Amino acid sequence: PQITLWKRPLVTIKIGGQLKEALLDTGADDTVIEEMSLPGRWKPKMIGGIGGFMKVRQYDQIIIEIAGHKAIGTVLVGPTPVNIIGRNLLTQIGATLNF
Amino acid sequence: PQITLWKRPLVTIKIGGQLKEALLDTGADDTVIEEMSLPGRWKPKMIGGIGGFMKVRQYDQIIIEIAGHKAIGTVLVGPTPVNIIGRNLLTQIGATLNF
Ligand SMILES: CC(C)CN(C[C@@H](O)[C@H](Cc1ccccc1)NC(=O)O[C@H]1CCOC1)S(=O)(=O)c1ccc(N)cc1
Ligand SMILES: [Cl-]
Ligand SMILES: [Cl-]
Ligand SMILES: [Cl-]
Ligand code: NA
Repeated sequence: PQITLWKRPLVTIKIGGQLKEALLDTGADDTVIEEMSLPGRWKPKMIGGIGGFMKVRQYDQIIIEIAGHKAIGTVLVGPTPVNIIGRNLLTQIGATLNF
Repeated sequence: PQITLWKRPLVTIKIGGQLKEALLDTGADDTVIEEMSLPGRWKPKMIGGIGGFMKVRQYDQIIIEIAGHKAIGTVLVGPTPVNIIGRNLLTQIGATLNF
């Protein structure tokens, strides 16, 4: 698709068999999901945003579908205000910004 | 242009006579610039994201040139570590996210 930006660019994602809403965020280096169960071991990571830094759980090689496009990569889990799809997975679904 | 997302999507902007580097950010509702003076009236606002909230000054009807494209709208000013062009101005330059 071609998504305009008059409203938030919200899409459906599928992760761990569950459907969730997430924001396509070109200003986010990384993908961050609200609290949920994911398989495997996690690693620590600190990420920075508008309010400061915060700690998250880093899970690697997680299968995730984004607006129907399949991705497999790193998902951060933590107390984010909205689910965020960042550049690490936007590149995998072939997303570009155009003007 | 078409901008890929392997790297942060940074462009040059001109605001208040000043050249700055800014991130094209589909996850940001409004444009947020590092501390600088701007003309006219302002009112305070709180914006939220990763790490919590930041207090900003909201200036309306400000012109920015974004990669050569003029746009007018609200600009938030505060202690952001990165200048952010949000949806309110991305729409005006006809930016879309494509995949
Ligand atoms: C969290 C989203 C919903 C909203 N933010 C935009 C995001 O693109 C934000 C932009 C940013 C980059 C670097 C440092 C500081 C901020 N990146 C972000 O947090 O990257 C983290 C998440 C994972 O990867 C790393 S915002 O900055 O809070 C914000 C909120 C309101 C307005 N009006 C403007 C900006
Ligand atoms: Cl990844
Ligand atoms: Cl505006
Ligand atoms: Cl349009
Ligand atoms: Na004004």
